[PDB]
Order: sequence, then C-alpha cells, then structure tokens
Amino acid sequence: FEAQKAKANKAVDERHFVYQFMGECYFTNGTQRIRYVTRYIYNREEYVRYDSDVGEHRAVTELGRPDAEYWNSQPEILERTRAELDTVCRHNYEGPETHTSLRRLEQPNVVISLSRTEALNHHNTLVCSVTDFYPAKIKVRWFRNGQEETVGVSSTQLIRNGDWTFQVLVMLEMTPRRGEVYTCHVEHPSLKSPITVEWKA
Amino acid sequence: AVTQSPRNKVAVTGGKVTLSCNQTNNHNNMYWYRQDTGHGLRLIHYSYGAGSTEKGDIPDGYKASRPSQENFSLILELATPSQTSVYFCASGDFWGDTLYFGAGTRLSVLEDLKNVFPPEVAVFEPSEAEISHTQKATLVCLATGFYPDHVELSWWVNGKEVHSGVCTDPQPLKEQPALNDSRYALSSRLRVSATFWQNPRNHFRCQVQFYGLSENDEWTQDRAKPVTQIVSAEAW
Amino acid sequence: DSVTQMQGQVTLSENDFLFINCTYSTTGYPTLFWYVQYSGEGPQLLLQVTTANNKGSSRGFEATYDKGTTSFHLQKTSVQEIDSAVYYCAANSGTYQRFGTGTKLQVVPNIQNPDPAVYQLRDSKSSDKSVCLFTDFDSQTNVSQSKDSDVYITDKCVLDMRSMDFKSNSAVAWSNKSDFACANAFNNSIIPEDTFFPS
Amino acid sequence: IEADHVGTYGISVYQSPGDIGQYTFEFDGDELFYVDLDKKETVWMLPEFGQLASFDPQGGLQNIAVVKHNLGVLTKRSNSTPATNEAPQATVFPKSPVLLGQPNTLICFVDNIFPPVINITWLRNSKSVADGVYETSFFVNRDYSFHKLSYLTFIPSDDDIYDCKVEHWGLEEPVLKHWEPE
Repeated sequence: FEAQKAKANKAVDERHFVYQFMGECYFTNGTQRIRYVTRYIYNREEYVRYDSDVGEHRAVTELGRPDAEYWNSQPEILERTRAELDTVCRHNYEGPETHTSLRRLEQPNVVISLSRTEALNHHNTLVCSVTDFYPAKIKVRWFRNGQEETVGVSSTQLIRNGDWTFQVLVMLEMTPRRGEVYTCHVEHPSLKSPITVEWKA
Repeated sequence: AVTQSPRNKVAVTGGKVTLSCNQTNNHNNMYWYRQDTGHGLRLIHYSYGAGSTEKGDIPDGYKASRPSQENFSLILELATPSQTSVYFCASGDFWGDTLYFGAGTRLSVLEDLKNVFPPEVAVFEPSEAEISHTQKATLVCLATGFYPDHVELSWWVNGKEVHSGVCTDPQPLKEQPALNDSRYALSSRLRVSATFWQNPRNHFRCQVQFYGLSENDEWTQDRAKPVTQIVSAEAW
Repeated sequence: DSVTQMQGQVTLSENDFLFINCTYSTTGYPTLFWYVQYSGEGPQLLLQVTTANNKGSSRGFEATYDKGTTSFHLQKTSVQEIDSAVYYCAANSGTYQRFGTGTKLQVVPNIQNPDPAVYQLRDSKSSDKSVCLFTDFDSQTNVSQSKDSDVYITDKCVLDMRSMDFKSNSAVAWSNKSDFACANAFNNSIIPEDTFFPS
Repeated sequence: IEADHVGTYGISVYQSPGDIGQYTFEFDGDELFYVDLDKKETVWMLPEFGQLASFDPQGGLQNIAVVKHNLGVLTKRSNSTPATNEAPQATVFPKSPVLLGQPNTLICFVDNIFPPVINITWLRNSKSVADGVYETSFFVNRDYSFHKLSYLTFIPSDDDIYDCKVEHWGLEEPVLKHWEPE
C-alpha cells in the first residue's frame, strides 16, 4: 500500500538553526471527519500554516507574511496543498493505515509480583505488570478475595515504550494474610475475555 | 535558460564522454534524458540540488554530478555503442512539475573510428524545362557519404542565408540499408522565381556543417582526418 | 506511474481533426503533460493538467484529464501545417516526469492547383551527374522509396515561397548507377498519370 | 486539536550548520518509518509494517531538499536569528518487569531535545557499552522541540549498575540517569 506525503512549499524572497515542516492529518471519528493542517517551523516558531478549516495558508507570525501571500496568489500551489486533505490524509488512512496500524493488536503480558519477602500479617506491596500491548486504551483492577478494591491502589499512567508497545504498572497496598489469594484483572481490546492473573498468599 | 556542451560529438567505444549542462533560471532540480526511437524520452539521472544526484529509470552505465546549482553534467566512463543517441538536459523546480529542456546533444559511440566520413556536397542547377513550364527555378543540393548523421544544411544566397523557399529532408538517407551501418545522404531544395535565377549576378551556395572528430583523435587509417568542417558548392 | 501513447505516427491533411491518444497508469495522483518537439529543437511544453477531471488548452490544442479512462488524449480542430512535430505525453505523480513513446505529426499543405512534373538537373561540379526532381504534385499522392536498391528516393518535402505566397511539394531521387532515366525514378510510385515529362 | 487519531504524514527536519536532516512518518505517536537520507531507502520501525505498505524514499528526499532551501531563506528573513538551546531530561526503565537472569531491555527516554542533535550512550559499571544498543529517530513535540528513545539489551543482575549518558549542547556537562536492578 503506497503511502502518500505532504509537499512543503517554497519560501518567497557557533549558532545553530533548525527548520521543520509537517503534514498533520486529524481523523475525528475515523475517516468520517478529517482536518488537515501543515505547519512550517523555523526555530521552534510556527510562522506559516495551512488549516483545512481556513482553506488557505495563513501567517502565524510576521515572519510568515511573505510565504502566505505568495502561496495563496498562485492557484497551482494553493490547490495542490488544499487537495492533500484527500490525496494524503484520506488516502493513507483508508489505505496503508487501515491495513497496518489501525489493525495491529498486541496482547499484554500480565504478571503479579510482591515487593518484600512474603511477611504474613505484615503489610507489603503487590504489583501488576501489564507490558507489551497496543493499542493504548486499557483498564486495570485489583481482585483481593473475590472483591475488587480501589483504595490503596495506584497505577502509573500509560508508559509509551516507543517500539509501538505500551506499558502500565499498578501497585496494591495490602497485607498478605494467610490463605487469601490475590488476583489482578485487566481489560484490553487485544483480547475477548479479560485476562486475570492470580497469586496465592 | 539552459544550454548543453557539447551539442554533438563522436567517441570511440570504451572511451569516456562528459556531457555538460548549464541553466540560468534558478532551478533546483535538473534532469538528463536520453531520446531514442521506440522509447521516446527516458530519464537517466536527476538532482534536487548541489551535491545531489538521483537514479532515473535507466541509470546503468551513467554517472551524474551536481557540483554547482546551475551546473549538472552526465558522465559516461566505459562508453559503449548502446549509448549512442540524443541527450536532453532539463532544469525545473521542486517536484518536477515544470521543466525546461535544452537544445539537445547528438552522441556517436562507434566500435572504432574507421567509419567517419565528411559530407560530399554538390549543387544541382535547375532545368529550363521547369523554368519555363512553371516560371519557377529550383536548385537542388545533395550531401552524401557522411557518417554519423550529424549534419546541418543551410542555403546562403549572395552570402546571406535564407529560409524563404527552402526544404530540407527530414531525416538522412541510409545509402546502404542492408548493412548494419552506412554513410547517409541528405537532400535539400530551394525554389526561387524564374526571372530571378536568370541572372549571373545572383550568387547561390549550399553549406553543410559536419560534426566529426577533432584534435584529440588518433587517425590510424590513411585519408585526412574526418574532422568537423563545412563543405559546400555555389551557382549563379 | 507510466504513460502509453499508442500513436506510432500520425499524418493528416491541413485543417483536419487531430486526435492523439494517451493512457496513463499510476498509484498516486499524477499531473499530466503534453510536450511538442519541433524537428531540430528540444521538446517544449504544450499543455498540462495537475488536478484530475478537467481540461487544459493552449495554442489551439486541448486535452482532458479523464480519471475514469485514465486517459489524456490530445485534440485539435484546425490542425495547421505548422503543428507538424513530435508530440510527447508525460505524467508525474512523484519527483520526475515520465514520458511516452512519442507521436509524429505530419500536416500536409493544401495544393490549390496540382501540376505533376519531373525535371532534371546538372550540377555545377561536372555535368554527367544529374538529379530528377519530382515536384508540384498534389498533397495526397504517395511517394514510395526504391524497390530496387541502387536507386535513392527522399520522402515528400513541402517548399514555401513566402514573399510570393506559394507552397508546393517535391521529392528528389538519384542513383550512382550510370544508366538512370527520370522515367524510372518513380516507377513503383503511384503518381499522377497527368505528370509532365519534358525532353 | 482534538481527534480520534492523528497521522503526521511527512515530518521533515533540517539543521544548519552541519547540514543535518531527518524525514519520518508518525501515527498516534509511534514512528511508522524514516527515510535513510544516505542509503536513499525507506526503513519501517515494524519490519512487518513494511511488508504490507510501502513508501518511495524520493518523497522524503525531495522534501528535505525543499526544507533545506527554506531554511536558508528564513535564516535571512530573520537576519540569522540563532536557536536557543535546551536542557534535555532523561528517564530510564525496563521494557518489562525485571527478573534476575531473564534477558530484558533497558529504555532511556530523553525529552525536551533542541536542537535535534544529541549523544545518548549507555554505561555498564561506568564502562561504555556498544552492541545491543538501538536508537530511535527524533519524535516531534507540541512545543516544536524533540524527544528520542534508546534501547539496551541486558541480563538483569545486581552485580551491575547502569546509567544513560546524555550529551547535548544545552548541558553544561554530560548527565547520566542512574538505574540499577536493586
């Protein structure tokens, strides 16, 4: 599935300098709604921009007044850019994405571990390790003795690993009594039935 | 604008040719196309700017170089016969949606060199059979023997070249079609009023610019070196 | 991304309807072009169309970017003799333009009054070496080559006396073969049976 | 700025001096692929992803070219206004829960990077380690700065201590985020 790209327009006419240009495609409710914006940045400062909702290039700063005017004057350029809403955004979504990103699913690897040695009747800490999963949206809960609990529980927010796999950790503040068995429960679209890990105290 | 040097040149197989191109208009992209028959125009190498060079559809056998912004040149190391054809350089802006070509370049890569022959021009005077039957005199020129077909026929009347009332053959004539290769022949006309031709003062001439060899070219044969020169013939 | 000009070579009478066919095939959203290359010079731009489904036109020509047919045929209504050249179709949905094979257009002038004749010419060099000039024939006759081999015949040629307003075809023929009369120069050539053979 | 998904189909970055460029594609925040400006070839993060879709490198090459141009233009339009450096902040963690012996991967997440030029090397007991290191591209940040990730493959053992050594111009001296299996 050949993917398409946005085309930067030509600018009109020891210290470091950084330039950056990007084509941002915003898909609200799948392809149903699409907002397209291109940003031209020179030293962390956005100076010109094309907002799908404005229909043309606009100067965000005075440093971008030249470029904006010239690109809007030349019909060829303006239409080229404008059309990218379909030729790039819609095309990639309905094509490469739908058959690659939008349809990739990775199942988590849950495992329960306890901080300090099992000290019966002595407060300790239990942690649920949900790792390696995609997409993002996921839920986690702690099952003590058949009863879910919220108090004394905390989970680090989504930890993006960078390799298209996410991660999250949930700590349980309890006390390992005798007999009772703890179990972590997590809901993730990468699976039909909530995966549940158990730990006999 | 854009200009190519050399416009035309001959070279021996295994040689080493260097086609140069220099455009005025500040264009970022530059291209090197090769024209042939049954393939039209084909891209060999292009460049997004100085220091840049990209492979086209037929890069094999060629190298490209974008030293300056206004200069892009195609390089052929171990030249071969298969690389004989016309080369068109082009300059244009980003994304190549607007490109301007140059005059062109005729390249001849021979298996050796023992084939180059200058043109044998000769002006043929009109017949009174026509000068009276139609009141229109027609002088016919003929350039024969040349090889390769790098020629340019021009009519110089009284010293001044004229295009008014002229007709030159589209493509040369292969004197020996059967043969894998042979000299070529070109014919051109020039039709002037009867009352005009009939005047010993009116000087007529037929020039044939031929492009062959030059200094750096070993001639291991016998006849004079078939170098670049202008053959011709007059009439009154 | 690839172009396809099915038109090998096209030839038609002056003031006729020109229609050169071109069909592309890409994976993107290519811009389509037409380039005209006049004998002797390099190709130049005639017309182009970036946006799909709509036509571009220049100096009497016009072509439409038909996506349903993935075509970009070239049209001309009153093709002048000046429009005789090689026409190139090209498309670019990436960084560089690809071209089609090419189509040669030969627009023959309109002969108001035929006058088939076959004269002879003696050079200023010698005199024994001559040349037969088959000229003035109407624009519709076909000048064949030499079915033999020792004889040489050039294709049609349109002469034009500007400051006189007069266009007339031609076609030179010769042979190093000693015995060669102007009555055999175009034997297998279907030429006007009303040709003037002086002598 | 709200939406269900956001694809950045075309991210071109160009720096001067140094003549440094980068071209990538991003979706939901992860890197789809990047064009190797030297090898002139596309490189997908998920090799499998490269099996399903495709992208012509030249698309990135032409852009970088345009970006380089405009950089020269804008540098003048603002009479050589230089870029103010930043102090990058690192963070280290394991890809999965650590279990002594069981091979894992150490991740160093460096953020607030600007300009996009940094050195990120790993240290094993204060010793420079090479093999087993994979670095990502520069990801884009809303404030137009950048962020990068580096990965190291190791064998969990209390017998060793690690630290991510970050070297950047915005830092008075190299910094290192220490991390141990303790």
